[PDB]
Amino acid sequence: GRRIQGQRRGRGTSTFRAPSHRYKADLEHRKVEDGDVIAGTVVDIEHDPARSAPVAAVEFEDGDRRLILAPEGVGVGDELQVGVSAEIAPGNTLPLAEIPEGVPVCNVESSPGDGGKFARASGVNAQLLTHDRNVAVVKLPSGEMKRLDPQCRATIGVVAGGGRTDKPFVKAGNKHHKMKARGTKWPNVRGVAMNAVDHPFGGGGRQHPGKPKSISRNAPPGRKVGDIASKRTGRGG
Amino acid sequence: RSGRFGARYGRVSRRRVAEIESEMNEDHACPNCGEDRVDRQGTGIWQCSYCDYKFTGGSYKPETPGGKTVRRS
Amino acid sequence: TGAGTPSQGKKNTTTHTKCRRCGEKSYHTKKKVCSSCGFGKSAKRRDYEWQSKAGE
RNA sequence: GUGGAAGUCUGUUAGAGUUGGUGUCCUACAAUACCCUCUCGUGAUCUAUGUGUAGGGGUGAAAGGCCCAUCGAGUCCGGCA
RNA sequence: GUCGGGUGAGAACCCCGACGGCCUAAUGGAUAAGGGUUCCUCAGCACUGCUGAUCAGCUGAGGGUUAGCCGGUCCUAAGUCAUACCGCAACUCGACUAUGACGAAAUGGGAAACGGGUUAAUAUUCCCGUGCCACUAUGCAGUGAAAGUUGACGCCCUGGGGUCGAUCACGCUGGGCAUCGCCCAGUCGAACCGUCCAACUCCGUGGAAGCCGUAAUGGCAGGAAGCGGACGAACGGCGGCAUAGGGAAACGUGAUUCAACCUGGGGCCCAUGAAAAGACGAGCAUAGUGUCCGUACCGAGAACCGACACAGGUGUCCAUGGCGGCGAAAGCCAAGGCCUGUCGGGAGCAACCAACGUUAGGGAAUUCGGCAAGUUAGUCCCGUACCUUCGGAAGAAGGGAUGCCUGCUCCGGAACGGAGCAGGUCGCAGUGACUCGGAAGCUCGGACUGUCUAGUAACAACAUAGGUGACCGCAAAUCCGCAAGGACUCGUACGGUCACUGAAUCCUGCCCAGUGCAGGUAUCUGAACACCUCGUACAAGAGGACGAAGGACCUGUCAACGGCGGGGGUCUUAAGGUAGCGUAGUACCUUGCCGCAUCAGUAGCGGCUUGCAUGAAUGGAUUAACCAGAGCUUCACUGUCCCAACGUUGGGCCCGGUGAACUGUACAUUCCAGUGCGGAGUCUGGAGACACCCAGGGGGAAGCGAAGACCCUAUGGAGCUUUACUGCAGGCUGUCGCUGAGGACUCUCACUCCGGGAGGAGGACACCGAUAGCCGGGCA
RNA sequence: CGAGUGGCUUGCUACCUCGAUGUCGGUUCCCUCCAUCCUGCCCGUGCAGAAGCGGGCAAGGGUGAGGUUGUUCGCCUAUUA
RNA sequence: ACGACCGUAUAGUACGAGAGGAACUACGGUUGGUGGCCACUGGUGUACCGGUUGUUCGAGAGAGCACGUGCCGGGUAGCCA
Ligand SMILES: [Cl-]
Ligand SMILES: [Cl-]
Ligand SMILES: [Cl-]
Ligand SMILES: [K+]
Ligand SMILES: [Mg+2]
Ligand SMILES: [Mg+2]
Ligand SMILES: [Mg+2]
Ligand SMILES: [Mg+2]
Ligand SMILES: [Mg+2]
Ligand SMILES: [Mg+2]
Ligand SMILES: [Mg+2]
Ligand SMILES: [Mg+2]
Ligand SMILES: [Mg+2]
Ligand SMILES: [Mg+2]
Ligand SMILES: [Mg+2]
Ligand SMILES: [Mg+2]
Ligand SMILES: [Mg+2]
Ligand SMILES: [Mg+2]
Ligand SMILES: [Mg+2]
Ligand SMILES: [Mg+2]
Ligand SMILES: [Mg+2]
Ligand SMILES: [Mg+2]
Ligand SMILES: [Mg+2]
Ligand SMILES: [Mg+2]
Ligand SMILES: [Mg+2]
Ligand SMILES: [Mg+2]
Ligand SMILES: [Mg+2]
Ligand SMILES: [Mg+2]
Ligand SMILES: [Mg+2]
Ligand SMILES: [Mg+2]
Ligand SMILES: [Mg+2]
Ligand SMILES: [Mg+2]
Ligand SMILES: [Mg+2]
Ligand SMILES: [Mg+2]
Ligand SMILES: [Mg+2]
Ligand SMILES: [Mg+2]
Ligand SMILES: [Mg+2]
Ligand SMILES: [Mg+2]
Ligand SMILES: [Mg+2]
Ligand SMILES: [Mg+2]
Ligand SMILES: [Mg+2]
Ligand SMILES: [Mg+2]
Ligand SMILES: [Mg+2]
Ligand SMILES: [Mg+2]
Ligand SMILES: [Mg+2]
Ligand SMILES: [Mg+2]
Ligand SMILES: [Mg+2]
Ligand SMILES: [Mg+2]
Ligand SMILES: [Mg+2]
Ligand SMILES: [Mg+2]
Ligand SMILES: [Mg+2]
Ligand code: NA
Ligand code: NA
Ligand code: NA
Ligand code: NA
Ligand code: NA
Ligand code: NA
Ligand code: NA
Ligand code: NA
Ligand code: NA
Ligand code: NA
Ligand code: NA
Ligand code: NA
Ligand code: NA
Ligand code: NA
Ligand code: NA
Ligand code: NA
Ligand code: NA
Ligand code: NA
Ligand code: NA
Ligand code: NA
Ligand code: NA
Ligand code: NA
Repeated sequence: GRRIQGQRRGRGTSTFRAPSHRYKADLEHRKVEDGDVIAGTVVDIEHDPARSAPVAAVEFEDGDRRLILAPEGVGVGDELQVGVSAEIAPGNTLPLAEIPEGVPVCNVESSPGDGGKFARASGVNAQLLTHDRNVAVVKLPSGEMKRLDPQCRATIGVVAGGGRTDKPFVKAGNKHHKMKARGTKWPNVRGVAMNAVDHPFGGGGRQHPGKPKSISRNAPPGRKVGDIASKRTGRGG
Repeated sequence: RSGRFGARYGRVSRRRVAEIESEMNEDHACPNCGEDRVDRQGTGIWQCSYCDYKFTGGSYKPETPGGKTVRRS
Repeated sequence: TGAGTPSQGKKNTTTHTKCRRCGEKSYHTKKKVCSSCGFGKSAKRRDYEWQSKAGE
C-alpha cells in the first residue's frame, strides 16, 4: 500500500505546515526579576491570526512593547500589572498562590515561568479551587483537576472571544478561509471513500470499513485509524 | 439578517446566523460611557463610537455569561 | 487539456545551462547544481560505475 | 424611501471550464485539433512569476487521478548476454 | 483580389497607382519569457519557402545595440545555499541552532529627465535645449539629530477634487462636396521651478435642551450650526520654463461627462490582509565626480514550446477612437496593419461529400430517446398558480405596447441624460437587421455553490456546512526521521488529532453470542535474567520456585464490524424488523393486480404490496431551492418522418506546377457448383471471357491496420486482501547496563526538564543502549 | 405406436481460425426457398344461399402503418385482398 | 410492367320459410409498382423587382457591408412532385 494521509502529515511539508510567517506573536507571560513593580498600558486590541481571537497590545514602563493573551473585559487605556503583588483584577497576572479561590483564570502555566500553557482559546477558563503551600488544584476547561505548583503564574478572567463556536460556518467557503490560517490539510476525504491501497478502510464495491473501527493503542502508524483505543463508542448505554 | 443566503442552507443556519447578528448589532450600552454606542470591530473586538473605547468581548456579543461572572467573584 | 502538444507551449523556463565547471549545458540554474559533473553539490567530480558495463 | 448584502441571478466583458452533435478530422492543421451547442464568470474564483514536496516516495474535494506524450509504483544507466 | 505599369533571361503571387476587400482586446501599438543576429545594406537562387519568385526569416559578405537620472545593480519575501556544531560505517547524505550569503529585469520595495532633432540600422543612451538626483571638496549658515513620520499594504459600497479622451457652442486655418449647406482635419507646446487648496485633523469664538449634516451611516452642553484660524492634495489650476520647440496655416475660447492622478465616508472577517533597504525629519553657493552589465530584432495562423514557416499552446499594459446600445455585446467605420490563416487555370461547374438556405399539405407518424433542427426572444405596461425552509417559486403562466414626423410637458444644474403627452403618418412586418427565454406538469437522485477520471465516464461519484463517536492536560494525543532531530505549534480542550455520516425538518427501534476496542480479575496460563535442585572438579543440559504485558475468565461498548430467522400457541446464534418506505436505480416470479393516460403504453404516475433478497448516521422518511444528472406527459415548434426537391459556398471532374504513404510469396478476366484442415480468383467439372483506359458506390480477396483484450495453458509477472506460509518494522511488557545513599518506603549526587540566573520540578525512575514475551498485512 | 424429411431453435462434438473471419437488435439494398397468408385455377363439405371449413396445383405479384420494450420474440390498436 | 382492391348495372334478382343474399358479363374509379413529361397546381429559384432596420460614402441621388441574400414581400426560365 501507499502511506496514508496521517503519515504524509508527519513530514511537515508545505501543505501541512501552519502559516507561521503570518502569525503575530508567541503570547507568553513576562519575565520579572521579582518585586512585581512591572505594569503597562493597553495600547490597542488586535486580532490573533493563530487563534481567531483578540490579543492586546501593551506598553510597559520599561519601554517594552509586547502583545498579550487578552481575557474578556480589557480595553485601550486600561492599566495591567504583572507580579507577585499585582492587583486582583481582570488582565493581571500573578501566581495561583496570590489568587483568591473561586476566581476564573486563563493562560495558566504548567511549570512556573514557562509563559502559560493551559486555557488559552476563545472563551475558556480554568478554575482555581484548592490552596496549599505545595499544591494549587485548578480545574481545566476539559473538566480535569490539575494539581499545580502555587508558583505557576496565571491571568485573571476568561479568555476573550467567547461564544465563537455558537454560529455555524454555514458554507464551505467560511471553513476554507479558517483552515487556510492553520496547520491543517482541508477538505477531508473519508477513508472509506478511498482505494484499498490508500487507507485501511478503502476498497469494496460499496462504502464501509473492512474491519471494526476500534483500533488497539499498539497499532503502528499506517494502521492506527478510525476509533483510536476507544473505551466505548456510540451514544446508548 | 441571513436573508442574503437566498433560498439556501435551511432553517437552523439562517435562524442562528440572523439571531446572532441581531444581538451582535444591537445598540450596546458602552462601558466607557453608559451611551448605546458599541460596535463590533472584528472577531471579539468592540468599540464605543462615543468615547472611542476599544475593548475585548465575546466573539459575537460584547459581553459573555462567563465574562460577567469574572467581575463577581 | 492534453498533456501532449497543448502542454508543450508553456515551456519557456530556463533550467539547465552551460556549466562553469564542466562546460556541459547541465547546470540547473534554479538548483545551482550540475546534473553532469556535480558542480555545486560536490567538490569531487560526478562519476558512477554504472556509466559503463560492469566488467569495463 | 434609503441602503447595497450574496460561494446570488442574466451575460461568448476578460477569463476559466468542457454537455451534446456520438458532426468535421481520424497516413490530421493537431501523438487529444476545428466548428456549433453548452457551463462558470466577486469567489472553496481565475492567472503570471518565484518557491517547497521525489519514486514504495510526493501530490491527490479520491478518478488508482497526477508526478515533462512515461504511472495499480516516473525516467535514465547499471545488475544484464 | 482586379486593371494598368515598373524590373528582369524568366513574373498570377517582387515593386508602383488605381479600383476592390480583410483585421477593431486584434491581423493595431508597447512589452515579459524564450529565441539568438533572425535586425540594416549589398550581392545571389544550389538549399529552405505546400506552386513560382527577380522576393525572403534562405545563401554569401559587410554593418548595426552609445545611458549619473530606462532596467540590472541595492533591499528584503516564500524559501535556498555556504561555514560551524551534531549525526552517520561513511559521504557529494541528514534535521536543529548559530553566522554569513543568496533569493524579485513584464509584476514587491526603490535617489534623479523632459522636448525637439537625427540614422539604412540605436536612442528617456547620440545631438540641441532645458531640468533633476547622489556623493565629495571648498565657503557660509547650523549645532541641531532622534523622537517621530515615511517606505507600508485585505475585500465590498460610495461622495468630493480632477487631467487626457470624447462630445457640444462659437471663432480662426486647411481640405472635401457640388441642386442643398453640409462634412473632415488642425486650431500645439514637457520635465522642472514657483504658487493655489479641496478632504481629514486640530485651535479660538460661539452657545444650539432640538437643531446641524449626508448618496448613506450619522453629530452635539464631554459644546451643535455660524464665524476666524493652524495643519494640510493631484501626474490638477495658475505664472515662468517659451521672440524653447513644433506647424503649410490658424497657431481658439467656453462647456459637459470625466480614465489617469488626489482626497474622504461607510460596511465585512470563526479570514485580520509582507519585509527590509532607503527617504523624511535636517539650509544654501560654487566645483568635481557619477565606473560596471543589459540595450539589435521577433514577441507569434513564419523569429517562442509543440520534429514543420504546425488551424495547438504561450504573461503583461493600451478597457476612453466614431455610430450603436445597458455594454469592454452584435453589426458598420476610422487610425494603424494586411491581401502571407500564401499554389494556380477551366467546365452553369454532372454523380457523390462537407457546410448551409427554402420547401406545399400533414406535424414526432422518425428514433433507444425530438438525436439534429426549429420555436421563443430586446424594453415598458397589466397580470401571475401549486408549493415553500418565507429567502423563493417568478421573466411562473397569460394579455397588451413598440416605427417615423410635428409640437410639447415632467425630473434634474445640465447632458449630445431619463420619464411621458397631443396630433399627423408609412409598411405584410417598427427589439423591422443585429442583439435577443420556448413554456407547463409528474417521478428518481444528490440538499445548495464547488470537485473529478490531462487524452471515450462530469454522474447519483468526491467535497461541503450540519450531525456523531474516538484519543489527548501539552515532557500530551497523532504523525515524520537510521540518528542528530522534526510537523502539528508564534497552537493549548470554544484546542487538534483520528474516523463515520452528509443542509434544514420528523426521527434514528431491538441485539454485547462471534469479532474489535477498553476496563477488571480470586484462580489458571504466561519468556528471559537473577535465585534454588540435579548434573558436570567447570560447562553444556534437566527440573523447580517467583511471574510482567498478553491470554482464559468477568464487565463495559453498536452514531464499533455487523445481525434483526425457522418452527409452534420455543430452537440456531445475541436479538427476531419498531417509525417509516416498498414491484424500489433494492421485487426472481414480472409486462404483478387495479386505476390514470393512449386507437393501442414491457414505459411513466397513483394505489395495493405477503418486501426472491426494504429499513433507520452500513442512517430511515420527508422536503423548498439548485442541476450540461436518469425516466415520463402536454402546449408550442419544426424536412426527425410521410418523400423528397431546388438552390448557395467549398471540394469533387479537366489543365499547369508540386508531390508522399498504406500495401506487395508467386500467378491472377472470372462466374456457378463440387472438392479440400469442414469458409477456394489458383484443385475438379462445367459456364463465361478480345485488349487498354476514365468515373463510381464499396459485394469479395474470411480486404488493410494490432504476435486476441475474451477463454484456457505456464511449477510467468504485478497491484490488492486476509483469522494463507514465513518473516520485518512499530507499540506494550520483564530483565541488564547507565545506577548512587538510606515486598513496601525515604533520599540526592548521576540523568531529564523548567527557569536568564539564583534557582525549581523530576530523579535512580525516565531517556538511551541490550535482551526476552505479547500484539503486529503498517511493510517484505 | 411406428417410419421419416428439414437444418429455423436448443443441445452435443471440439474439425477450422486465438501473429483477431468486428457483437445482438435495427436499418438500408439485392437475390432466393416453399412447408402458400392474399391473389389465379381446382376437389371435398356436417356444400341451399351468403359467410366458412379442409384439401390440391401454384413462388407472377403482394404481404403495409402504428402504442410499450434495446430487444429478436411477443403483447396490443386501427386499417387490409 | 404490371399486381390488387372498391363501386354501379346484373339485383334486392338466382337460392331461401324468413333473415339474409350470390355469379357470368359490361362499366366507373382507387391503391401499389413502373416509365415518361411540366400546359395546369405546388416547391425552388443567394436571376430579378420592391419594402425596410444598423452603419459608411457630408445630405439628396445612388451605393458597400451585416456569410457567403441583413431581414421581409413578390417571383421568370429551368429543375422538380
Ligand atoms: Cl475548525
Ligand atoms: Cl531593460
Ligand atoms: Cl461622504
Ligand atoms: K480466434
Ligand atoms: Mg508558544
Ligand atoms: Mg463542528
Ligand atoms: Mg495550509
Ligand atoms: Mg468528507
Ligand atoms: Mg473509487
Ligand atoms: Mg491495506
Ligand atoms: Mg454510504
Ligand atoms: Mg457506509
Ligand atoms: Mg503524463
Ligand atoms: Mg455566482
Ligand atoms: Mg453567467
Ligand atoms: Mg508556481
Ligand atoms: Mg477502481
Ligand atoms: Mg552577422
Ligand atoms: Mg530583412
Ligand atoms: Mg534584394
Ligand atoms: Mg540580492
Ligand atoms: Mg519593481
Ligand atoms: Mg528599430
Ligand atoms: Mg528596440
Ligand atoms: Mg504561414
Ligand atoms: Mg414543410
Ligand atoms: Mg413513435
Ligand atoms: Mg417506428
Ligand atoms: Mg438539441
Ligand atoms: Mg427642471
Ligand atoms: Mg428576429
Ligand atoms: Mg423507477
Ligand atoms: Mg450535487
Ligand atoms: Mg476523460
Ligand atoms: Mg457536469
Ligand atoms: Mg466528457
Ligand atoms: Mg456523497
Ligand atoms: Mg462532520
Ligand atoms: Mg464535526
Ligand atoms: Mg408500480
Ligand atoms: Mg441504530
Ligand atoms: Mg476451370
Ligand atoms: Mg497471441
Ligand atoms: Mg481476464
Ligand atoms: Mg503474483
Ligand atoms: Mg528544552
Ligand atoms: Mg503482501
Ligand atoms: Mg471482413
Ligand atoms: Mg406445394
Ligand atoms: Mg420470385
Ligand atoms: Mg451580400
Ligand atoms: Na472499503
Ligand atoms: Na429597508
Ligand atoms: Na467544445
Ligand atoms: Na518506484
Ligand atoms: Na539491464
Ligand atoms: Na503645480
Ligand atoms: Na460608445
Ligand atoms: Na504565393
Ligand atoms: Na456559482
Ligand atoms: Na456481541
Ligand atoms: Na463484545
Ligand atoms: Na439490514
Ligand atoms: Na454544478
Ligand atoms: Na433542409
Ligand atoms: Na469492396
Ligand atoms: Na498489477
Ligand atoms: Na433429419
Ligand atoms: Na447446431
Ligand atoms: Na490468423
Ligand atoms: Na445488425
Ligand atoms: Na407467389
Ligand atoms: Na412492436
